[PDB]
Amino acid sequence: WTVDKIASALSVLAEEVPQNHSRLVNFLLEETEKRAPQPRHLSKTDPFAHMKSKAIDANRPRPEGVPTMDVKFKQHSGEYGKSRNSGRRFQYPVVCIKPDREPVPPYRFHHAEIRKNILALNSQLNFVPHLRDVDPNSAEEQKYSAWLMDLENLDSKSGFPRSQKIAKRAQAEYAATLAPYLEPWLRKLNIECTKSNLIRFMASQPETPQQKSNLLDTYSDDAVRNASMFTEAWDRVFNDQRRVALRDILMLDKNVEPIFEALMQKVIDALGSYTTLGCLICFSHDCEHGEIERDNQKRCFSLEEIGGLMPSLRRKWAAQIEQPPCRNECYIHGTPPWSENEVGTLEWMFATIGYSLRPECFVGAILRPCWDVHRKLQELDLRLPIPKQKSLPWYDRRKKQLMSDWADATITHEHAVRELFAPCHHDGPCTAANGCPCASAGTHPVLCERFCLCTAEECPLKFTGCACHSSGKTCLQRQGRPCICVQLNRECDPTLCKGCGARERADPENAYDEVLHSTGCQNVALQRGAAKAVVLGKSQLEACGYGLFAAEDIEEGEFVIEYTGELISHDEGVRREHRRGDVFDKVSYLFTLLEQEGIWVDAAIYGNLSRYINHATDGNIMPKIMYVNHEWRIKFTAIKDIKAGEELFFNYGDNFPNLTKKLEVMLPGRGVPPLLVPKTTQPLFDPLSKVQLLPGQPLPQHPIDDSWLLLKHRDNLQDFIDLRPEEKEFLQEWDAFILRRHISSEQYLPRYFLRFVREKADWLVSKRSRGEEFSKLVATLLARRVLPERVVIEATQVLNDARGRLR
Amino acid sequence: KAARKSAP
Amino acid sequence: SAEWELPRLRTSFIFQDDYKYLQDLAEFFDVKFYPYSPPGAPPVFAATSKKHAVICRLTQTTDKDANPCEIIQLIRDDGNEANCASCWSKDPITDQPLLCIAGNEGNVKVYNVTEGKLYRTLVGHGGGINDLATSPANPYIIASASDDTTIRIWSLAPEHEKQPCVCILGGEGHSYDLLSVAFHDNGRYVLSAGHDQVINLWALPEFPNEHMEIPIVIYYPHFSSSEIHNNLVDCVAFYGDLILSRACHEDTIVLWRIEGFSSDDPIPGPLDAPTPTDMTKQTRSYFTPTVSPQSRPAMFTRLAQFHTPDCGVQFFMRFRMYHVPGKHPILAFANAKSKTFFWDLARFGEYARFMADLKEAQQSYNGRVVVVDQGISLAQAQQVHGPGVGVVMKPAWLVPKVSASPDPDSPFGFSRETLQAWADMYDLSNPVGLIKAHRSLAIDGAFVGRQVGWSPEGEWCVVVGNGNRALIYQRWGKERG
Ligand SMILES: Nc1ncnc2c1ncn2[C@@H]1O[C@H](CSCC[C@H](N)C(=O)O)[C@@H](O)[C@H]1O
Ligand SMILES: [Zn+2]
Ligand SMILES: [Zn+2]
Ligand SMILES: [Zn+2]
Ligand SMILES: [Zn+2]
Ligand SMILES: [Zn+2]
Ligand SMILES: [Zn+2]
Ligand SMILES: [Zn+2]
Ligand SMILES: [Zn+2]
Repeated sequence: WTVDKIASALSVLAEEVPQNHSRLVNFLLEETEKRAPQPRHLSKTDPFAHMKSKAIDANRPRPEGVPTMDVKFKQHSGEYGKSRNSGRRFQYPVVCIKPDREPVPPYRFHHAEIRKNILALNSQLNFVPHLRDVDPNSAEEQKYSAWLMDLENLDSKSGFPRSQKIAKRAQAEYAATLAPYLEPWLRKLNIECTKSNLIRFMASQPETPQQKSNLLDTYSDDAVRNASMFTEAWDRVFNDQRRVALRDILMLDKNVEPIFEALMQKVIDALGSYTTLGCLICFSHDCEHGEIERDNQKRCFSLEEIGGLMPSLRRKWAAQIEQPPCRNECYIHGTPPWSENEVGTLEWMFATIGYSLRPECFVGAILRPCWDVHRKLQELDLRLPIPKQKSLPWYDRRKKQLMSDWADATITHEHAVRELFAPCHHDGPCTAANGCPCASAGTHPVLCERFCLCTAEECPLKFTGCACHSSGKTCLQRQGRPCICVQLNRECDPTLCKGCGARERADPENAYDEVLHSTGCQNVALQRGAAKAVVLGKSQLEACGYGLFAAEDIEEGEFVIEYTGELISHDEGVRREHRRGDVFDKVSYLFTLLEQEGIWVDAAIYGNLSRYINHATDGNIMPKIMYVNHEWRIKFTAIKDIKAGEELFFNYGDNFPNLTKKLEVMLPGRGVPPLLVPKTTQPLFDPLSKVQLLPGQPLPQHPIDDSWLLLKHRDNLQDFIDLRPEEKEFLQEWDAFILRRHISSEQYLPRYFLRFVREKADWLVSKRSRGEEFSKLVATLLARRVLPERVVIEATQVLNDARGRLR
Repeated sequence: KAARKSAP
Repeated sequence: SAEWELPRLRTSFIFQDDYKYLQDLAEFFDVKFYPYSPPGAPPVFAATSKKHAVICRLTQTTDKDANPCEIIQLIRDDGNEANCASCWSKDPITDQPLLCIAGNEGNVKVYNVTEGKLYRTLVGHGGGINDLATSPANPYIIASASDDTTIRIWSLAPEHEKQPCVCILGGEGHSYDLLSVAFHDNGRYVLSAGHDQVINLWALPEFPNEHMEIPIVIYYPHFSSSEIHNNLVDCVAFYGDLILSRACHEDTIVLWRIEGFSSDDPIPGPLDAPTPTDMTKQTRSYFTPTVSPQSRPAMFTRLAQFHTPDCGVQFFMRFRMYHVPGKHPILAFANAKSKTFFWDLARFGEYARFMADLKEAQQSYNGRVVVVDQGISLAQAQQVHGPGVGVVMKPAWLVPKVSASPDPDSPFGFSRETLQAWADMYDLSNPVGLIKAHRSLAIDGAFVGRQVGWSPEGEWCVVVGNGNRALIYQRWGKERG
């Protein structure tokens, strides 16, 4: 063999490609032709039979009153379609049909409802937005081509060429066509040349390491390597200056492309996926929290964001030292080879249970009798490894009160100027001297929150909830002692605000428990989620499309609705607004959430009926940005008594200019500066069907459908190369369940965990890997001190009962 | 250059 | 006989300008033959201008000078909107023909054509409607494609009268104005395409035979791609399970297939649909086959490209296939420079069979191959030339001007020029090759084709376009010389 000889031989083998292609296409045409369908739904008679030609001769006078239209007919004959004569013109009477229904007010995209704000990815323009026809070499052609150029200038500026995209697409198709031929051809040639040998040669050839390192790590370098000769011959035949180098095929190959204190280190390594992805807020591994980088890489709001497992696990152990037997042959008759994964299970459980509930019973329930794990635990001989600060003059965490020049001493309540930083996770005090971001990252200190690793006893910036307690209504926008939470523009914490009682009232299961909400906490409206009854209609403002109308009486001070949508950056907002624009001729659904941070809410597609509230400087509702369990949210509050049937309005603010109807940096958007269909002169619509509503009829209220959203989160997990199939399986199952609960507080985690354990009892005990992955979750939640011991004891009973029933 | 819907 | 016969121009008409007071503005954007008449009934089509619906009947004549086209109905939409879309349905009670017309106002007007009345209006879209298609499995099911970027599925059945929108194809599948919508023969799959250059395949659920307070909303297509074309897509159709589509600036009609797609397989549910997880993947599919040497197997295969020269920068030009059991499948399309093209798809197979036999005989007989036309038997031809000579039967339609004849006067094989000419029209070996039309007819004047229509028996092909012009092609005519 030589290059010349291989190339000559590949040229003959390559003849199979157009031969097989023609066989495929022809076979497909013939199968389609054979399976042609019989016409269906044919009428018994010709419905047109009784209808005569309406033609009136050209020579006749035109009919009186009725409109007439001319048609000129030509007859043709021969091979070249020559006209038989100049033609004949006829007059036809016209049947004039007036439309009787107006269209609904205009819109773009399908408007779907979301219960909560959803996180969006950054996007690129992948097409040519056609607006109208433009005459060649005109002012309009120039205006249009300048707008397209501006759009292209935003994508280059985003951080993410036509001729190359066309060439690449054409090369990708030709690579897919040739890839099934490589191995049959290599066998036919029988050169002492295999795909593995050709991948090895490619890896040992320029041109990026450590990607080439990763490949050689699995492939190695291994007599006479004439992989070079085959590679050259292939490039001579298939990569002519539809072309493809052997490299391009090999890079897309299934065996190539995807390859692009000891106890504690084992535990850290074992829990990696859970600590890296597990959300501190909602407990899901793919959710609406976290940050999206310019390249669409995601930084989850996880344990990793706060230093990983160890800083949190060490603090738990300290908090422990400063403070019934199981129904599975408990260690009580104390003291089959144990696999590596079984040893590991006992290890991460032992570590996270800490200086406590015993790991034995739980490990036995996940894996084995309780005594078996007790003696292995003794065989393995496993072992576990306040500088008084002055109170701030502007804040008292014991009394839960703000004082002095506090409005100037902090920016905790000034969400518009806040920049987001990871919760603090350092050892020493929370000061500028010790690099604490809560104390020093902003223009003024902000309070330390629930995820900061410091505690209320040692830290003077630690938020400790409000002191409010009343047999009547409390945590009011105007109170004896005022509500610190209301003053800081935040909702009450179900855990920190004890006895107000945000615990019961921020619980969605009590949303419509009217007797409960008549007393206690009045500062959990977003968490409660009970919006006022509203109805879509046509706005009273002239040529102003849709508007939102009250469908019940709303008293001044009442929560109306939340503004939901997609969470996007300022830059994504600019890209979106410009792509949807028209340089030759208005509607925006943007809302600034966090001005300084650059977080906007876009309700163009996903949101709720609040996206339809029109502008009025003198509105009857008022938006406000609230901090709600480390989520920033927009709520609307009534600023007048509103009657059922009245249109809702709010002042959009200073950053939305041309709103005159009454009665790259510049981004316009809103900013903070038996239920029946109600009686109104205005047409009212069902939000989905767009059918009109009749006043006096039941108000349509469709439950939110989030199965499409749960699907997206499941699929996001499935596409991770970093996750192992056994992990994907458990994480997808846990998230499908937990995402539905819309959790933002640890207070409700134990109840939902128990319900998960009770429901998935059978699924979990059925496969050894599920129980293993489940124990890793429990370990991460215990390390975080979020999961109480009592629920882990209960889960042991539920799991031990699940198997055995399975026998 | 630009696409056209109407007849020329 | 005459199964190989292709159409010839028989009639043409110009319908009076109806838009000049509201680029030359008047166009016939659509043409649709009535599909529910009994077998053998005179074919009827509706041609839709910006303001009118022209309903014609075609009758075969024995007189070359006689007019086969008669206008039996002429309706004016007395609104202040331009129409561009139509499809046929039937009254669920009387079985009378219903003509649906839609345009830039965003409403579907449903006309009782025999009586000249408005039967009903379908209201709900947020922008102009660009295309309509009736389901082949249910005549009461209509899909509309709109500038609002969604597809609405409507039912004219009495049980859905109060709320006729049964389904909305929404989510983020499309991001710009939709130009084309098409149903599979089974009525469960829908193809959509437009300005965003994405071609989406959606799976429709079964619609209950009762009042639906809300339509069923579909968030994800089961197959999605913006990779078949590099430009806006203005025409999409199924051809059995295969797909036909055209884009602007390409001068082709692309025949392709979704890998792993079979309409014999159970219909996937909404949650089987892939989601756009990676923004860098411009193709996604639920159908993808699991066996391939590629890590991410190919999700579609370009099969062939019908050459459609001189479309230039023009868009909103639609092609149409004649696909009926017992007759040859014929593709028709008119370009932006006064030509009508025809392809007889059954020619491909006979040509392929003839060239396979010709290639086999050349190798087995060292080029000693005599070709004889079909219409003399193979057996009797073999006796004439002897055992040393290979005999190949050639289709009679394959007319002269695999290796070529050694010299011009050789008794074996064909000239390079003959073989090249045939390959241009019939060779299907190259997915990025250009298939020359089997018939190309010149049109007098300047004409841009908008839509093509075939009669149930395929004897008529109507092409409509600019200046409100209709071109009527015929085959298997009764004209006497
Ligand atoms: N007071 C006002 N004057 C003029 N336009 C207004 C307005 N209030 C709202 N708008 C219009 O409504 C848009 C905000 S979206 C609100 C819903 C919208 N009317 C719809 O039909 O979908 C603005 O971009 C503007 O086009
Ligand atoms: Zn989360
Ligand atoms: Zn025990
Ligand atoms: Zn700190
Ligand atoms: Zn602190
Ligand atoms: Zn802190
Ligand atoms: Zn309070
Ligand atoms: Zn509080
Ligand atoms: Zn409270």
